[PDB]
Amino acid sequence: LDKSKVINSALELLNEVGIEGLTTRKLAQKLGVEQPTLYWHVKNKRALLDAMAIEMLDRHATHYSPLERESWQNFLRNNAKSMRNALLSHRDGAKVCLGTGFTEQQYETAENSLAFLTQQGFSLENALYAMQAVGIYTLGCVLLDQELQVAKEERETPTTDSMPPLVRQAVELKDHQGAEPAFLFGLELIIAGLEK
Amino acid sequence: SKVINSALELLNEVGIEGLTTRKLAQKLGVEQPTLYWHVKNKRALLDAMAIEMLDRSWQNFLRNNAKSMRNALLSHRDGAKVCLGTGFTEQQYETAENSLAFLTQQGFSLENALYAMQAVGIYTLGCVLLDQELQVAKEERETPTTDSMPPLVRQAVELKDHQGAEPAFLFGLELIIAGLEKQLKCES
Ligand SMILES: CCOc1nc(NC)nc(NC(=O)NS(=O)(=O)c2ccccc2C(=O)OC)n1
Ligand SMILES: CCOc1nc(NC)nc(NC(=O)NS(=O)(=O)c2ccccc2C(=O)OC)n1
Repeated sequence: LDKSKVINSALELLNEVGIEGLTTRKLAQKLGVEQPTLYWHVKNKRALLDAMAIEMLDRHATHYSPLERESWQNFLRNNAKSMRNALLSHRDGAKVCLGTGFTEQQYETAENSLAFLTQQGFSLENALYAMQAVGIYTLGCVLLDQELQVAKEERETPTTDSMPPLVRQAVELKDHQGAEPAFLFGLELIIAGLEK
Repeated sequence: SKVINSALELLNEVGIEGLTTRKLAQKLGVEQPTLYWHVKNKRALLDAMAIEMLDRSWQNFLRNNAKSMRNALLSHRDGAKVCLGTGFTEQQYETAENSLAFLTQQGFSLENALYAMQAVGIYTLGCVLLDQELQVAKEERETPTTDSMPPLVRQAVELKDHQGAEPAFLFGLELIIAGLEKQLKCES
């Protein structure tokens, strides 16, 4: 068994049953092998999520060097949008990818993101803090979105006379404008802050 | 109310995924049916815990709200996961209107009041989710050896593992507040 098959199968299985439902019983069933073969090539669930995480992110990343022109603003801006699509590409993607940024498998990506940023003048400390901020905001909005959809089912439909006025004008607004304008609004905030 | 204080300590004992109304009653003593009168399901339970956690110059308003949210979510296990997406639940109508009210007072459009509060909120929440996740996961993951890291990684990881989290949080926090000063000063 090659690592590649193990992980593509784990992803198909992630869509089917979710991060919580991802057992070694089921992954083996899918790969058509006995479980000791699987424990031969993956230990704990955490090693599996780490490899899924970088595959997920890899699929959505451009495999070119940057343009040579590019500004740090655009580089952060596409990085953010690329990450968003990766997180939205699979059930529970955000839950998978949280905390993977400085695992072994993203040492390559992180070195290149740090390099570019210092390339364009960021001290090492501002690059770290810039990437992390942009990283977690993106992952956060995707988590929040998942939740609002799952939660609206488990709570009584709300009455719009019981709201105060500004809160009504506001509920309606979020509902109507959807998910993405919020995300891009925050991403533009962080980048403007960075211009300094 | 003592319903809730109880629920809070069951959280720290057993974490959000072990928190069930079965286990709450079993621990309260009462039977299930006495408890539904207080709390209908696991969601409403969470909704009621969330205000308990959070209760207990426009720039400085956003900053203190932020720091205050953070302290609340860090006070209890999976605090961040309890509170996510509770901002416009019934129990928070009062807090919200207030913040929306005061923010429009100072020449924020309501539309930007909303995207202001909500950006600061999901970033603060996310920092705490992140912190809470790195703790659990360092149990499950091999010691990273620094000679297997590339150079700029080594620097960044040394730094992080020395300066802690608050700096990272406050820095991002300032990039938002700073970017809002620059959004208000590009409309009026
Ligand atoms: C050594 C402590 O510093 C540390 N260690 C780890 N893992 C050991 N992970 C992080 N950060 C993140 O994983 N952040 S993240 O928002 O959730 C993210 C997810 C996916 C891809 C990138 C990021 C990201 O933005 O990476 C900055 N930080
Ligand atoms: C029109 C539905 O929109 C909607 N509805 C709900 N509940 C119905 N909650 C949200 N947002 C959040 O809960 N965001 S939050 O980051 O997790 C947060 C947590 C705790 C306290 C505040 C916030 C926050 O900053 O609220 C602005 N949004």
